Amino acid sequence: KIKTIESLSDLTQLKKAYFDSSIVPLDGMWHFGFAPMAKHFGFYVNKNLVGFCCVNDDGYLLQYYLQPEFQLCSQELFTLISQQNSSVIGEVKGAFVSTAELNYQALCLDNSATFKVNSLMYQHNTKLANLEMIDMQIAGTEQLTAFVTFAAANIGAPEQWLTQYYGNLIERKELFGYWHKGKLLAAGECRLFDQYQTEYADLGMIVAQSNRGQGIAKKVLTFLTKHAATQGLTSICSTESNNVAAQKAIAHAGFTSAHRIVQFEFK
Amino acid sequence: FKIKTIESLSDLTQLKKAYFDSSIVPLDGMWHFGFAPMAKHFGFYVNKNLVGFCCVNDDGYLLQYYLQPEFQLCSQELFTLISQQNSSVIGEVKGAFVSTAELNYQALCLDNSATFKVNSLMYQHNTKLANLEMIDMQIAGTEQLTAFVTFAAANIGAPEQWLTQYYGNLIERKELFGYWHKGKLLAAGECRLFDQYQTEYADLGMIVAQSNRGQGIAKKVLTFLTKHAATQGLTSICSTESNNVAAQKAIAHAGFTSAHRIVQFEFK
Ligand SMILES: [Cl-]
Ligand SMILES: [Cl-]
Ligand SMILES: [Cl-]
Repeated sequence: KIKTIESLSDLTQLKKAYFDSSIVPLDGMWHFGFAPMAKHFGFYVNKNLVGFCCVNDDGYLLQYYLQPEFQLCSQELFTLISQQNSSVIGEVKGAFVSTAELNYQALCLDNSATFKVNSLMYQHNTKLANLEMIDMQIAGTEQLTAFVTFAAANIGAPEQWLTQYYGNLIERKELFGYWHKGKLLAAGECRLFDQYQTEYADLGMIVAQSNRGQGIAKKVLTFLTKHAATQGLTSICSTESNNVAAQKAIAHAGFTSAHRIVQFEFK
Repeated sequence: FKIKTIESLSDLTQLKKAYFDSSIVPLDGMWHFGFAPMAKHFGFYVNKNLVGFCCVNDDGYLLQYYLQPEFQLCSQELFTLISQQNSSVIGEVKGAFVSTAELNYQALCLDNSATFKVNSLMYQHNTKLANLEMIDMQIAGTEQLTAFVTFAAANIGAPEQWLTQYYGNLIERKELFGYWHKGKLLAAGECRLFDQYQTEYADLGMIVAQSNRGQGIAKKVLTFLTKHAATQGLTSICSTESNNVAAQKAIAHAGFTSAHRIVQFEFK
């Protein structure tokens, strides 16, 4: 039986177990930004909560997890949900899952019609990295407006949102700037996980549109990678499948990618 | 006086600190630490030394103005030039927001404005309130962010993406609280610290579920939030809009008084 989950505090043990089973650390924006906003549902076997999933506003699953002993029942359940058969979850179009979420992926594969790759998940290898070095500085409170103006002009995110997002990163000391003669040439993020994945750092960059192709992005990832290493964290990052320039920089910053976020549609 | 645009707010560290030191009471957190740092900033230069500044928001309204204290006469000349739209660099300014606690900036607005209206009331807490039943609020944890976001989105219409960041950050700062019943939020309370200038105060906010108005809840929330501030050694302040009669009533019942106002002035 399936119920809407009132309080996400009921899922504590099962979430930890879900993340533990991942082959690699999962993408922070997907699983710590979007997933928590999504509607959750608990799977209850005889009044004990033994699983959950969550479905976004567009009608896409983002997570699914049943306690490891319910194989044949797991298959039937997933097929039910994926085939619109739950009065209580309703119309589910599809799923987003990575190649690091084996069980969830497996069931997606069995019950989906088509797919596309959403993004690449990378991890850092020390051996894969004499590149020229830059210095970046920790963003201070007073620099907030300059970072917001920068990000807005270069990725088009909304200012009000960026003000809060970067406000928070500045408090966490996770935002960095590459400055040249008074202007920002890049913003870098070295983001820590508050839970489950506390031994990793998730990296992001924006390079000024006026200075693409100068190899800035790769120097930024190198810097952020070292800043992560000095805190004892291993670096990961991700990017969209059609973002060729990001993929280039990342690979030249010594990252490799054996993982993908895929978007499946149900039959 | 040369007016110059200012990119790095670092250039204004000292001038800003004097601006705030000069205030009669602590100023509103959302106005002065949320909005003002997002606004466009200009500096006032005597002979290539930076001796004052102002900031103009997106709508064309001044939010802050300050000249080193010894420029009384030039200050008036300056403000008038800027208010009658003759500043090449600053451009067309429509008006100003200013409180009754910023005496110098207010004076100049008074001198140069055509019309006005009140925007909000600023209150502070006199330890002459209330043996009265006190509610228990629970500090928000990460797990409850979405419930808070949904609660605020439904009750005040702010956007969810924005709320997710604003509330995520409050949760990390331990400034957000919830008043719960049967798994649902009856109200949300904020007890916010200031990182600089006003570190002896806590700035409070609340949202009462629209399904539970007129049941005394906001008063009780404010009372909790004041006590939580007091355990941190902080004095409580808050503000609300001039049309928010329910808020004003709860605030004044929670033992707060108001000698101050934020006013919106329109320029002649
Ligand atoms: Cl630094
Ligand atoms: Cl109570
Ligand atoms: Cl209760």
